[PDB]
Amino acid sequence: PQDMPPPGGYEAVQYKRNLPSRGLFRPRPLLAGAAVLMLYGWYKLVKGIREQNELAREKM
Amino acid sequence: VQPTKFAVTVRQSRNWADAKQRVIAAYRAWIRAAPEIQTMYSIPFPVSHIRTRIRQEFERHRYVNKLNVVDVLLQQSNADFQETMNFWRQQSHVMAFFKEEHFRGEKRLPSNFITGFLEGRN
Amino acid sequence: VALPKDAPNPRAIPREPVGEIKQALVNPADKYQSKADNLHKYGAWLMSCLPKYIQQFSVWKDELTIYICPTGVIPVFSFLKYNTNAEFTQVSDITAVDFPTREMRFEIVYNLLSVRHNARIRVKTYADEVTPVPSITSLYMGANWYEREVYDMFGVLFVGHPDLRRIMTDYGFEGHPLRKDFPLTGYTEIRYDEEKKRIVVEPLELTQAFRNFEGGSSAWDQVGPGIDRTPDTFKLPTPKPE
Amino acid sequence: KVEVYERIKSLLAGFDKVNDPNNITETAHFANDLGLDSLDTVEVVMAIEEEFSIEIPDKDADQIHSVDKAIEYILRQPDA
Amino acid sequence: SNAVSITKKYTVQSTGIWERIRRALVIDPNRSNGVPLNPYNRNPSPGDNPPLEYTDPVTIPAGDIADNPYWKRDFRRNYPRPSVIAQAQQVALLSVGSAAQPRVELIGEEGTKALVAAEEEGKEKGVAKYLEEKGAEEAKRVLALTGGLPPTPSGQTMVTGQWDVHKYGLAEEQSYGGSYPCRSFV
Amino acid sequence: ATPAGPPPKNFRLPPPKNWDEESESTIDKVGKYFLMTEMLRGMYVLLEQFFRPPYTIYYPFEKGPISPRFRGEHALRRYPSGEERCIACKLCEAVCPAQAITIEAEERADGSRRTTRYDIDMTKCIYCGFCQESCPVDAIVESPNAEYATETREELLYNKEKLLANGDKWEPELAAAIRADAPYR
Amino acid sequence: KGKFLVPGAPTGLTGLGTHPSPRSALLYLYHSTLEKLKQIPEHSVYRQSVEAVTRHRLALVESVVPEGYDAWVERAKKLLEEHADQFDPTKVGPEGGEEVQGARAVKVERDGRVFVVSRLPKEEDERVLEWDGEVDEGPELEGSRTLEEKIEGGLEKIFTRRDVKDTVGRVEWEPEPQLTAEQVAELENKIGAGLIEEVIQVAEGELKLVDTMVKARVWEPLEEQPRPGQWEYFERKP
Ligand SMILES: *P(=O)(O)OCC(C)(C)[C@H](O)C(=O)NCCC(=O)NCCSC(=O)CCCCCCCCCCCCC
Ligand code: SF4
Ligand code: SF4
Repeated sequence: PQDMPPPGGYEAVQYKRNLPSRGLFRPRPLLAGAAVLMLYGWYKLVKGIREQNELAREKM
Repeated sequence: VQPTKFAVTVRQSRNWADAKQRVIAAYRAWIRAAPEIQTMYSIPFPVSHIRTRIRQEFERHRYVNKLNVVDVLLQQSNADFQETMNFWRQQSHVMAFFKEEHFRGEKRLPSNFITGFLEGRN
Repeated sequence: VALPKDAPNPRAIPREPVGEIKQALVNPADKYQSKADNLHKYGAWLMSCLPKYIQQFSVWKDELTIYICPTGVIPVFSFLKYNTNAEFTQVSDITAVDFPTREMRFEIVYNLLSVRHNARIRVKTYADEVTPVPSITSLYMGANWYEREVYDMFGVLFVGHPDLRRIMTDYGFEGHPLRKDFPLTGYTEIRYDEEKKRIVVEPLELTQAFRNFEGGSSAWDQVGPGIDRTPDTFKLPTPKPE
Repeated sequence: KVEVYERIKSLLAGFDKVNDPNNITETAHFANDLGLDSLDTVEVVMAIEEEFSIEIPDKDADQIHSVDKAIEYILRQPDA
Repeated sequence: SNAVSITKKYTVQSTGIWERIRRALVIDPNRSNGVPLNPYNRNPSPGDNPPLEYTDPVTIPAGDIADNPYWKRDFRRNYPRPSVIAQAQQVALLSVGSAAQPRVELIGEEGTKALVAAEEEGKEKGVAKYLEEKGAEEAKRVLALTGGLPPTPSGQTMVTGQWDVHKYGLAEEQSYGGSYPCRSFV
Repeated sequence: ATPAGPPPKNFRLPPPKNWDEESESTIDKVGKYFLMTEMLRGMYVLLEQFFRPPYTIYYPFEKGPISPRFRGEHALRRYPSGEERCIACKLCEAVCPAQAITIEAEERADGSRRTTRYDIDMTKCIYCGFCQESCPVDAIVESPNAEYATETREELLYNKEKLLANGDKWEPELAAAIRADAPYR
Repeated sequence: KGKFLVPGAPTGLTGLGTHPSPRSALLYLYHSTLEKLKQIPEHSVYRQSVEAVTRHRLALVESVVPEGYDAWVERAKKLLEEHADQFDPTKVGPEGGEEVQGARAVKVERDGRVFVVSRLPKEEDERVLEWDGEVDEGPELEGSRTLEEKIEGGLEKIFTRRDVKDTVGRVEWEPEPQLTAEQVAELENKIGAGLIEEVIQVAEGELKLVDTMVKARVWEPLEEQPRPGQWEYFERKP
């Protein structure tokens, strides 16, 4: 015979746009995530510099 | 003019008086441009030698007595002039116009019957 | 390899057998007779509206051709551009054909498109070596390069064209290659010369000459005269008997 | 002026298309007196344009047909 | 949803711990990697397709041995000649009508000469002169041929059964929706 | 622009929306701008490809796929007895779109119709298969070979000796390719 | 809200914006066409064809009336008579005057019907406009000037230009009511030739066409007969 489609017909294939949204790129959790790192970092930086400042007192 | 540097809109000549002005205008632009043509394509000839070629080109068509044919020759002259003054031609194109720079010479036809016959149709 | 669970082998599905295939005989010209009358009527109306310039029209299958004298090029294309029943607002193509047996050897062919009416029209005029044609650049911007191509290949002047120069051939090229009398390989050829240290034009010389098998054309005509398909609304009446 | 004429002789006498030198005058014509055809005249005005380093318009060039006409024309032009 | 299942897309899949890793990290787990499967893709090679299986098909009207004379299916030699109308022919078509619709009776004698009169008149005076002598009524008659209004150019699609324009309309499904400046026309 | 008839339903776009009327919150709008969300998403796509198998094959140790129809280097073929298949019909010389074939022929010493010259200019040939389609005896064929680049252009002017040697070397491929595709020819 | 289309709003076809007063523009164009066709003979089919299409489309444009048109027309007609010097082109020019900061308006006559063309200052941001859009003609010529350069500097404009606030003797032109968006769609559904903006474009082109046809006299005998064999191809003899 000849190259023919299957008797049922080939199943439908994906062609419509599929770029689904994901939570890893929504800005609201990203903004919350960035704020926490900055807040945590400044908490550690206040404690760090205050300690460093006390070390200069002892050294002097 | 408007489309590109030396672009001349195609127009018919109204009469023989109109045509003669264009022909003299075309010759004037050509021999005026001869100094620039030399230095622009680094032609190994003097402007005198180049300007002689311009006159001979205009003299091949000196005997034309038909107005429509003149319009065709005028359009060709403008097209050649534009593609020369714009650096669209290359040195190979302009140099090929000088018949002396072919390695078989410029006298590319036999002088008389017996020279062509002895060499074999030129 | 790791296969997909729901993607079975598409070659492994047996195909239903095929037996006695039957295909009807179709004349492809028959489907255009539905509009044959309308195309003649449109051509006739154009001739009535512009009788000073339209010499004839022809209808082949769904293609309407209009034949005009060179002087009417601007008026005719203005009408085809701006008339409410002719909104051929695009120039699909402009080209030329050479017919040395004709006194006006050059046939100029314009193909137009009307998106509004979903229609096409052909306009033919004629020209010579020394007889120009009006440029339609003032009506169609797209026409600019098409007319340069016609001028480059055929040597036809378009009066009113801005910047009519060569578009395809080399600078300083001599001749118009689409003329029937212009030979296939032309007159000259180039090479690099090691003395001049540059490219040089020289007379053409072929290591193997072109072999033209045109003489093998059939000694018998193979197509025939064809079939007349003029509609009845454009054929003359006939006298009844007695 | 007179300085222009002495420069005018410097090119017309050097021109190889003159019928006979010393035929130049203060009012000689290229065609009638000097035997110059159309294009030889076009070339002479172009040589004068080079000497005074001033471009000459085509209409003005058509007006120039005599040695005096050129001498008058160059004086009117500011550049020289 | 837009996506088809990765389990139906003819590409190498991940397995075991690596499929769970893939479904946990990628942007869309239904997206294939474009690697074709070796047992299914070009298997067998076309050079090992059994030659005896393929059959060169013949349609029985064109390929019968009994009832197909060539001249009945010789559609090349039945090509339509171009139908040409000059200014003389249209004047005749205006003066005496057509074979589908005549203008006068034209019955036998005195009509054959009357018909040829409409031909030589068409040759001598073109369409313009003919109309000018006859006047505005003839002009209305030319438009009366097309039903009063001037005709419209024929369309180039016959999907609806008649030659017409294609009726472009917005598709009920916009692929970009409205978030982008591109509209789907059906 | 639009087709004749009434305007397509809803062809006219609604009027533009002002900044005030945009249906998207400021925090989301400011966040995407400063965080470059869509650029981060595009970068994440590359990492997904970074861990997918590459498509590269290691040529010349591995080769890409070709079909029995593949059009490569020309060859002249024999019968199983060793007689030349070519009978100088000149069908391939006539059909050749590039005029790449030159043939001369007379009667052979035994009176057989055979060629004396069979040249193919491989620098004129467009590799279209028309000669192979026109040959009534399967004499001229294109081999699957494509790896025959040469140092000089003269090496690409094939005469009858070069072509018959090519057929002798490539015959089992030539027969296999003919075997697979002859049903479709 | 969406009752009236917004002038300048994109239609969908790039560079084709929504028309400011589309119904009156069509009336202006159609009437201008019929008047311009009166210089063509009556036996020209070209004239007979354009008339049929235009008078038919004209009838349809008149078939759609903006709400409150009758109320507007009485006052607008009443306004022309009492202030004719304000709108006559022979006095203020075809553009309505040299004042762009102000509103201009000119009465015009076509095909036995009268139209008023109006021009308005472009709505521009106040942060960027200088002197409320008044045209900058450079500075005045100070110093020691000849009379000639003074006249070349438009000194006579001092005696004829009007301050933009100066509206003592003149009146405010009131615009015609507009067709609604519903009315525009149903009208162009009647014409069946695309969007109202495209239909106006076709009317503008058709108006332009008449001048070419008259200058070419396309209704007279064939200009050049086809010489024998001009249109002979390779057709076999039947
Ligand atoms: P004078 O009386 O001597 O002559 C005046 C004219 C020439 C008008 C004749 O008397 C005359 O009647 N001629 C008949 C009509 C005529 O003039 N024909 C038109 C000819 S135009 C023409 O020949 C254009 C050629 C231009 C060629 C220029 C040089 C070639 C290009 C390359 C330049 C060098 C390389 C860069
Ligand atoms: S190769 Fe084949 S087609 Fe060509 S001459 Fe030989 S037999 Fe004829
Ligand atoms: S492959 Fe095509 S071009 Fe090459 S020799 Fe055969 S017919 Fe000629």
